[PDB]
Amino acid sequence: PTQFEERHLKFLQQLGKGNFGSVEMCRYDPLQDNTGEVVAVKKLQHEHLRDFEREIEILKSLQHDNIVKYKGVCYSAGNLKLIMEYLPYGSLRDYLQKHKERIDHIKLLQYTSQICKGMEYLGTKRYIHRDLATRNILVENENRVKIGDFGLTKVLPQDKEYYKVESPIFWYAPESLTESKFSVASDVWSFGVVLYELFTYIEKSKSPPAEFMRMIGSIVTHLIELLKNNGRLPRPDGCPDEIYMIMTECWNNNVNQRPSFRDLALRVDQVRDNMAG
Ligand SMILES: C[C@@H]1CCN(C(=O)N2CC[C@@H](S(=O)(=O)c3ccccc3)C2)C[C@@H]1N(C)c1ncnc2[nH]ccc12
Repeated sequence: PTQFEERHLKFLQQLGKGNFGSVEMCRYDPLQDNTGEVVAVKKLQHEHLRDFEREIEILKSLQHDNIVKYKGVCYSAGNLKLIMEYLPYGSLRDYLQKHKERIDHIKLLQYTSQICKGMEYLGTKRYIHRDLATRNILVENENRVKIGDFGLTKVLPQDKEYYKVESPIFWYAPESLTESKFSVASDVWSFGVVLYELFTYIEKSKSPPAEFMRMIGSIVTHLIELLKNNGRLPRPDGCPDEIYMIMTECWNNNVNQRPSFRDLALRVDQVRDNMAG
């Protein structure tokens, strides 16, 4: 299993930077002749470290067609780097925004289903993702996506069905906003927002922050109040009613009335099969 000399990990370009960390595109190049393979490298910037070492083990334990591949780690005596496969097509968020004129609903629902299957899988390990958004989805090719970040992922406790813990508040279930509770259910609410993002094709004027801030008129509080009076993101221009209905069932205030991911992949596969024509 793959073992990495820090010394031969050559920085090529910056892929994402945050509050406490970053993702780089590096080439691992032991033969020093630039024929090494390109990888993605996650590092911390300024217990985070405990959380980072859990993340590594989570990603490692995942092996799935729609989850980004763990490659190994890279350390200094005694500046931890998590190594993953590099997917050159980049995030679905940017890829959708780019090729909207070549990506019909059939494609949209393919990605949607591959996202559910990945999430279904996470659930089999009681993993809660916590950050479901097009931002964190990668495109392997035109017909395949992978969930590409597990920064916030948690393992549920063995006797419980929720984990209590800047947050992307416009993607969050209300119980996440008010009780900091995270669950399969809250992953489902967020999935609904992913479905919303996909069918707006990332039109900046139609993003969850823009529409929610519009409907609002502490931002967080305003959001809680809005969600509680059944305010919701509108149906995207051109969205079929069955896709919007899946969204509104994901955004049910009651955790227990939200659909399962196995059910979501199913309905979504049947709606995609009914458009094939
Ligand atoms: C879309 C991907 C997931 C998201 N990622 C990103 O920008 N983030 C993940 C971590 C955070 S962070 O590092 O900014 C951060 C760290 C700590 C606290 C807070 C923030 C942002 C970009 C990735 N990307 C473009 C890639 N492109 C090609 N192949 C890839 N393989 C693996 C990733 C990847």
